[PDB]
Amino acid sequence: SSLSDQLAQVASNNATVALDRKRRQKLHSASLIYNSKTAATQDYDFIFENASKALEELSQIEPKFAIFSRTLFSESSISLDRNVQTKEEIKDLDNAINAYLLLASSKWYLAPTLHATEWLVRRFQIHVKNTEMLLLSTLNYYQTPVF
Amino acid sequence: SSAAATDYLLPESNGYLEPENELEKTFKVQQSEIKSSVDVSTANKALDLSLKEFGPYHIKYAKNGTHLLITGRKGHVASMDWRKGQLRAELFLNETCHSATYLQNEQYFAVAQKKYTFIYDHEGTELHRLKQHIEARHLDFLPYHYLLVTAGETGWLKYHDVSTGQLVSELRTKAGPTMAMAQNPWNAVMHLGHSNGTVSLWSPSMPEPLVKLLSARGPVNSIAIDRSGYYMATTGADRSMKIWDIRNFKQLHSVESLPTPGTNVSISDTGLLALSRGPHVTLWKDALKLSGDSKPCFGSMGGNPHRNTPYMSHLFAGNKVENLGFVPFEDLLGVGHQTGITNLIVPGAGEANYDALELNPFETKKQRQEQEVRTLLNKLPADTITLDPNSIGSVDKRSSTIRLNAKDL
Amino acid sequence: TRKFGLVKRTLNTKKDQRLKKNQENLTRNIPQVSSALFFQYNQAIKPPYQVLIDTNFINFSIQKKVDIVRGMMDCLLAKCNPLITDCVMAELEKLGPKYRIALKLARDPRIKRLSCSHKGTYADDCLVHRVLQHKCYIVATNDAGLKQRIRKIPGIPLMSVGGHAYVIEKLPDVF
Amino acid sequence: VRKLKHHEQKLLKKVDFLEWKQDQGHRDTQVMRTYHIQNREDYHKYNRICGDIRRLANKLSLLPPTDPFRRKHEQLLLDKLYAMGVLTTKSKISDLENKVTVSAICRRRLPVIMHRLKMAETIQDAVKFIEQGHVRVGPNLINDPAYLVTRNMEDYVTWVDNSKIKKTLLRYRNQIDDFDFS
Amino acid sequence: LERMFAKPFVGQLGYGHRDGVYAIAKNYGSLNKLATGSADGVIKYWNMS
RNA sequence: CAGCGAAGGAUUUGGUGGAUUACUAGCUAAUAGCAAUCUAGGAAACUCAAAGAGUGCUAUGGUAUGGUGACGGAGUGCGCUG
Ligand SMILES: [Zn+2]
Repeated sequence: SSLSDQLAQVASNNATVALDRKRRQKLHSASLIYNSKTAATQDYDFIFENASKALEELSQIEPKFAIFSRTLFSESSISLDRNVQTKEEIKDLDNAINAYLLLASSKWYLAPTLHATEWLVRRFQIHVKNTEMLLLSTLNYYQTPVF
Repeated sequence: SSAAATDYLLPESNGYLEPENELEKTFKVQQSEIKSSVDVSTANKALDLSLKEFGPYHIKYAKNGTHLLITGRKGHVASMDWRKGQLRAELFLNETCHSATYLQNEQYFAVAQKKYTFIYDHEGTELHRLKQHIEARHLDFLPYHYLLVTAGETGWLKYHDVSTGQLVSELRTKAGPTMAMAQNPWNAVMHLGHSNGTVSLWSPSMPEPLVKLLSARGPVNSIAIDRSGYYMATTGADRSMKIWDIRNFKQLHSVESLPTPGTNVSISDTGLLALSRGPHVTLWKDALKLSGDSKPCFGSMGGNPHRNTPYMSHLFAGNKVENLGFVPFEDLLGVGHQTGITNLIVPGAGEANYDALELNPFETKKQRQEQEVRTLLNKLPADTITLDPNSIGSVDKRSSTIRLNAKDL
Repeated sequence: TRKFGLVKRTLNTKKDQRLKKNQENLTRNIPQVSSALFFQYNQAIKPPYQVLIDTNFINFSIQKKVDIVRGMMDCLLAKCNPLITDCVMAELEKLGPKYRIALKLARDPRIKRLSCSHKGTYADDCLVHRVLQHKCYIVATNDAGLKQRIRKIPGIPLMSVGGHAYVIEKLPDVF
Repeated sequence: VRKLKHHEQKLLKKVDFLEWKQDQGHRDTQVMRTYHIQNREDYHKYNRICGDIRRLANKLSLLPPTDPFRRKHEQLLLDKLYAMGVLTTKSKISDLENKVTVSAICRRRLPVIMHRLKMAETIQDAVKFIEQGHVRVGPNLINDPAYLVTRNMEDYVTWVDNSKIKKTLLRYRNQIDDFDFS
Repeated sequence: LERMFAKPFVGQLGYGHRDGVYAIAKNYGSLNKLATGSADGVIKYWNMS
């Protein structure tokens, strides 16, 4: 194989790491609520606090989201970076993300689940890391703007 | 005192690996075991390019570890961002290239071709063909002085100012072709190794070498200098690694009778010593120290704690490695060999806390532009290169040490 | 499946804008002739005249012993306002301490003075520009080059020290 | 590199990353962009020839004007440089410093005489055609563009037969014979 | 940079005097006021702003 | 249409494998070990770069917090202002 092929492989491996400001902007402007110019200027604290509000709304609708408030939506997860822990911690949080996605697959018609999984999109990069489970979970909604 | 209190403010910690048992030796720890034990970002930094058809690949990293410059022996020179997947020059110069280096950036690089040294821009267009630098085999850039230094099969050492464009110095080595070449990062003098077993320390002011050391017998295969400018490891072709004090010119260690001649040495920013003897790469920790208990051994005869066994080793079983280079601010060792590039996760092997206004691994396009203009503005003249850097504020070593009050005149 | 006529890419000095000689990557303006003018008459100027002096006119005035305002008055038979621009004054000051008499005869409260707004002290450029802008000025000069410039631009009367009094040429109402 | 400020233009003026003193105005680059030379070092292997003929013309000027060795060798050199068509006439030996040019020894190359006699229509397409292998000088095919010609062989620069662009121009002028297989 | 930035002349004030300035006095309480007198007996008070 | 004509026919293309020289096995410190181990012109764009110009943003240390028990707070006395 060729050098550009092997480098496309290392780009696909390092897809989520922000190695300068321009890649961080292009990578953090990928939101599910806001457009790119607002989404690039938002913080982690802002999107976390309104995603925690939306998870409280989603949890009082369906009470199986409270353990996701315990682990995936806690305040240690504001500073938890995805691509800094090993493969075993990665598989732990990726089956956490799979649990959240196949729990909240049914709830996709009501905006608290959009504002709640906004934080999985922007903190844990599940649109590019945990992407097969995201497509498979929301496959039903294909005539809808959320898909 | 206040400058030394900054070690609280230092963000990161250095890496390591520690045995935690007496059965668990450290040189028998495998690279797949490291890649399982460390995180996904570092495991993805440990790249491997299998480029089989062109020759053994001389490796080179930019001075922040952002860009990689490989040269095949046949013609294949590629400058790339090895940690994204972005290459920005892939040019096949069908004559035998030997070496390359970046100049002050990823934006220009100099390659040493069949005879002439060429200089290429960021995307690979040829900027310059140097009519001097007749047969280079070793290029190295002096970044604070903006000088491309060139040595090779001719017995000549040439310093070329990259900014003005002007050949600063031509010096007769007078000792045949230059077998090895390294730069002291401390004081920017060039240690060249000849076929006499002689290292000579050179400056572009004096047409004679500043110092001539008798390192080895036979020729001198490789030289590496610490970034503190204190120790120098030279491998000769007489199967002899030798650790040298640079400042006082004592010989610290003499590891004679290596099993096969060490073809490369390198010294990391945290003082590891990476020797390479063909298929084998072997790294020692704390080998550049004064005491005889820091002499690098290969085994500990009966479990002696006062024997510096290898910190880690690796075997490139197919091939013979071309050169070694540590990745600057990361825990990796990039070795270029016959079938391309391999990074090795060496945990003790990089400055965890860089300074971001000397040279920044996260630097942007605007920061590159302004830092280029600012370092160009504070470029040091080539005459200020002395054996010690602190000798350009002083008075003459003539001109009597007491100032004179005109009564005594 | 390579390409034919393959070359090594070098830089193009004719094309590359990264180098300096290739850093060079409509509304007309025809200024109307002045409404102060007939064909070459300058029908609009009327006494009290105002006269722009320069340095060799002052030097020739003192060398011929003519007063400035009285020489102007008995040349034109009208009331004159003489004007020293700051560049003419700069030129007289730069002439040194040999020309102290000329400088402190130009320092005269009867000689009013303009304020030129440009860099440098080239009085010929300043006088030519401010006279071809406005056409309400007499130019008193003795430079041959400035005399040729002024008498080539139309509608501008020219005064000059000739003999033992001032003469005036392109003013068609002197008697 | 940054289009420096004014205290910048003044503080360092001789800095120029693009064009140095020893580039000689990039005349090698300029003339190989003109006559479209494939690889590097052709310019300097012509410039060595120019320097050698001006050096030996200098030492033929050195020798006294009466000996037949000198006069036979300068007329022999002048006739050989006419015979390879570097010159256009057999004039003065002062033309062996005024008129020998690395330009003219590039003018005798095979793509540029092809553009000269309108066989191609640009020198780039000439190098296209002779890398694709269509032309010949006399019997033998020419593959490399570095084959410059002599004064006799500007008459037998012709394509090969079965060259299909020759067949397209024959069927353009509909003189296309096919008994001669092209 | 100092030897190229050395542009010390601010400007002359007014039109000067007629006969050369032989006396000057600043006032020690206001920043910009200046009195000057020449050889022909004229004195002037100046706003230096 | 005729003709050809077996649960279909034609064109184009991506990937991989085998040949493109005449087949004596991998590694290493090699008379042997190991192999589980050596060690004790044009078009497109969420494309990639190189530069230029303008605009936006409190863009705010004229010499940086009220305080290394060397300190702070309270009160008194001196000082200061009208
Ligand atoms: Zn003026």
